[PDB]
Amino acid sequence: REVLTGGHSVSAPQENRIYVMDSVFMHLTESRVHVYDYTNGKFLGMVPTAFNGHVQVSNDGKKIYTMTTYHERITRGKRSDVVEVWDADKLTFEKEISLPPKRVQGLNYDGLFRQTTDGKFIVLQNASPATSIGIVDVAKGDYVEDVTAAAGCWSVIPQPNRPRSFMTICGDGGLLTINLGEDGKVASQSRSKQMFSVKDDPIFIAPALDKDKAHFVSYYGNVYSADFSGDEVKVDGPWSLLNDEDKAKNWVPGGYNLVGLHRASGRMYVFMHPDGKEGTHKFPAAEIWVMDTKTKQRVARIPGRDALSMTIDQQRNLMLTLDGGNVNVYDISQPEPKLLRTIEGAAEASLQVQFHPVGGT
Amino acid sequence: REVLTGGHSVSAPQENRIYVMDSVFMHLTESRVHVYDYTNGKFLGMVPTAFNGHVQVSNDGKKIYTMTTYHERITRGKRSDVVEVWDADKLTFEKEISLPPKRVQGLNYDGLFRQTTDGKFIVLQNASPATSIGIVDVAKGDYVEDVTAAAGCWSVIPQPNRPRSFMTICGDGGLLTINLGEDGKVASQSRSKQMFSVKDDPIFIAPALDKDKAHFVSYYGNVYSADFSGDEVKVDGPWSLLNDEDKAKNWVPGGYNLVGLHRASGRMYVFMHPDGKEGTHKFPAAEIWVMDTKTKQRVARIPGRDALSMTIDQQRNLMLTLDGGNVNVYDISQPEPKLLRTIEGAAEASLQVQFHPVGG
Amino acid sequence: SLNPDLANEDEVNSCDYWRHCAVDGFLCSCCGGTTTTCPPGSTPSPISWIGTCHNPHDGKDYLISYHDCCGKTACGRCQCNTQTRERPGYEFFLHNDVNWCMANENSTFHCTTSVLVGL
Amino acid sequence: EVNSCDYWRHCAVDGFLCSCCGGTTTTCPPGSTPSPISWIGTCHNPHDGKDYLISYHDCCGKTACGRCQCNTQTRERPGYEFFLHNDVNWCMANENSTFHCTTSVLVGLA
Ligand SMILES: *NC(=O)Cc1c[nH]c2ccccc12
Ligand SMILES: *NC(=O)Cc1c[nH]c2ccccc12
Repeated sequence: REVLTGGHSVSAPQENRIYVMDSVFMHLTESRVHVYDYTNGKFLGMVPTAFNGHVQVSNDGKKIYTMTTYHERITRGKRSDVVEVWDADKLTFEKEISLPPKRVQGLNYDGLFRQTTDGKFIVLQNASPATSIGIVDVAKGDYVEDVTAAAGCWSVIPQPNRPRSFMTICGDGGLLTINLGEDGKVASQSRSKQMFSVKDDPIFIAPALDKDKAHFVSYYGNVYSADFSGDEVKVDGPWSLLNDEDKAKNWVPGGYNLVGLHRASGRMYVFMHPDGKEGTHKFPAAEIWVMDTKTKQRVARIPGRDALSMTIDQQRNLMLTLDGGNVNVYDISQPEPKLLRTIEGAAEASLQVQFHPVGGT
Repeated sequence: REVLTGGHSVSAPQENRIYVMDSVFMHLTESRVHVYDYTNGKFLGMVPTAFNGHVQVSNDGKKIYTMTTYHERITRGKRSDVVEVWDADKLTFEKEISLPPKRVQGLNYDGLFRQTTDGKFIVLQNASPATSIGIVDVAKGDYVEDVTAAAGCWSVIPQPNRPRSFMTICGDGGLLTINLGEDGKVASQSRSKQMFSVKDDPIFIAPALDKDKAHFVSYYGNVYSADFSGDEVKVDGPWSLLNDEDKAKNWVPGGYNLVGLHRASGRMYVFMHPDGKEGTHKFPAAEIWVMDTKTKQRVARIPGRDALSMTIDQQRNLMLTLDGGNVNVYDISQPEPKLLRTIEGAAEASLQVQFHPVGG
Repeated sequence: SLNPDLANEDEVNSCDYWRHCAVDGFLCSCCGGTTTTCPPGSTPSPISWIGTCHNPHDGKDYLISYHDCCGKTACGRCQCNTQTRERPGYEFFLHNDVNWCMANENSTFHCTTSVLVGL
Repeated sequence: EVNSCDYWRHCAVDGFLCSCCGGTTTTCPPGSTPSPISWIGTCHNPHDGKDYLISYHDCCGKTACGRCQCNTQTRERPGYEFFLHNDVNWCMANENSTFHCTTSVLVGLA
């Protein structure tokens, strides 16, 4: 009467999909991506990603890129660091791209595995432990070469106003900007003035990213900016997230992918907690604060639901938050976010959720 | 000042060690063996076993053997089924032995991965899905024989009174006995008469193993035996584990590695539950029953603690039980088991625990 | 009774659904597939354990093939361990404590289901 | 005491304590391999009131220990001050980079 068949595509359309990167830290060699429908909490499929996988979706929405490490015998044998290209709709493996055996192994901050605005190059963090940035040419299926200029820096912030430019945060407290040629090699670079004091006011690496500028929050609740609208980056800050009452209660930010920006309104979203002190920078959110980056005023505060990471969708005006296991879906079309639902048990140990891209040209 | 060092041996004597095979079914590609000290519940170390690993300790207590499956890219690429030899004290990998790509992938019943009494040969179950038994020469590090005579049979019961003999349960309800030569190739074989009715009274594969015979329990609570004191196995049964009262509440056996024999006393240990009916053969134990196999009568019963699998240490008079996550340690020196301790969170999903061999 | 795709998903995704009577594993219908379709990127097994289950909705007995979907890591959802008429490995095709992905190109176990063969 | 995340030496551990994994604060469990590199912390000793440099070497080449998970962050900083950072695998340069557990090696007075 019936026959079990494969070859099927994901049941829900792309615009319903989100990707929860489950590190499965307790069994980190079997990390995976869980694909969910955010409109109803339905589990749609998954992509296996071996040891401490990282993931992103191609800007054009057609493919899922993963980055992982294999060994011939898992805990022994030769190492293979790879990027893999998977079909988004069929959730099937297509191509492996070999990397040098130094891709970053670590928690899933967005900035460790990114791509150029034009989608032609994947841009990833290496640590051997010496740091450099890796460039992969997606079309060719090749690793280009190490961006050695980035030694002593960390993470990738693409510039959405340029086709193949990105920045990284360096140990001098400034930003290094890299502009790639059509072959994925470094064509030019520049270094900003010092944005923040590494010793006195360290920033979280997660950017609140606009089309031509990026904002960063600090361990002490200050905000810094890198404006890349002109030929070289202009830096500024601090301004404080905190009013007098806030300061009196020692409110500070905490989390991993802990900020987001809604570009059309300029609202910045930040996970915050009271009783801040040395060691609290990764504490779950007591609250989410919504700041107007133009007026430098807070415009809303809502319960944080112990969230640790978030992501923003500009095309649907949404924020997702994530506490390690459960994903909260918020409507952010008005200053006060509205909670639509929570997807329970999306992951065992995820610090990163991302939307399937819609539009964005 | 301090320096981090490696190369250390397990901190407790062999005689204290137990091996909890964690399938980690929720993440079955990262299965592993957890090593504990049964005397105090201390975690001593572990051996990684990739996808659905199986494990045993060498009879001489020197080495740990694992059986597992790798692929070049885990979920794609070329398959490698292997046996691995590990040092028992350093918990380090020593040798890989290539197997044909048909080693049994399934839950951890003892009988799927065993060894000859003399320890010179590893004897393992294959399924392609056609079944056969594979023989690995430990010294040579080679797969040396493939017992197609065993097609349609399942699991390996070693004969403790011979150096290189074992039995398997076949689709006719009898036993095939294989005697290996000193080269690991089949030296001879024999087939018993039918022991049990496959359709009418199926047995659990787990033996309650004596030096010269093995007992088996059935889905309906009967007991069968295979006596190998001679060259030809003599079979008998059934007798019933149940008296009339027992039958009134439909007590039957249930679990996985569900029975055990204390050889010095002939006491047989069996996990049991009430309200038995079709489909309850893997239910957790409501009770453990202690049966005198000489008189064919129960002598004691105790709470089962939801246990599913057990193992016995003969020389210290110990029984371990395991409910999937926790290990209970019982003193069985007297007919009524005494609960000594429970080791909580010994595994996420384990159906098999084994003691370090001490008997040489 | 015979057409899970027309049923409430809560019903088909339950280990007590009548056709799942010898399932040991994660139901594929909870894993982005349906009762008769592997989740995207996982491959049906060409072999399976089999058995019959009673349908109390129409009072008839049906032959079921418990095929797996394979080549992806464990789905983890809707784990069942039901055992009606299940028998040990000496009646191998009735046995559910083995990986029925075992002869696939990649034998990693993803999820299991219950395919309706006939009366 | 040493198997508790609040033990003073463990002030920047993000991982599983090796002392709960068949090892000790300064020995890897059997069959796991020390990392030659590590993040470092400065931790306060509540007994003598002095601050001490701790080197958070990992033990590597076996799958996750899964016991005594800690995530303490005293003086921890992001990857732009890389050797103070603990959200990366300090097994990353080992022959086999699989992460097993984290140690808390006392170097000396800050
Ligand atoms: N029905 C299945 O194939 C699922 C299953 C049940 N037991 C095991 C053991 C190993 C692999 C897959 C398994
Ligand atoms: N640093 C450690 O000892 C453990 C740890 C914490 N986070 C990660 C991520 C990847 C690998 C190891 C990790």
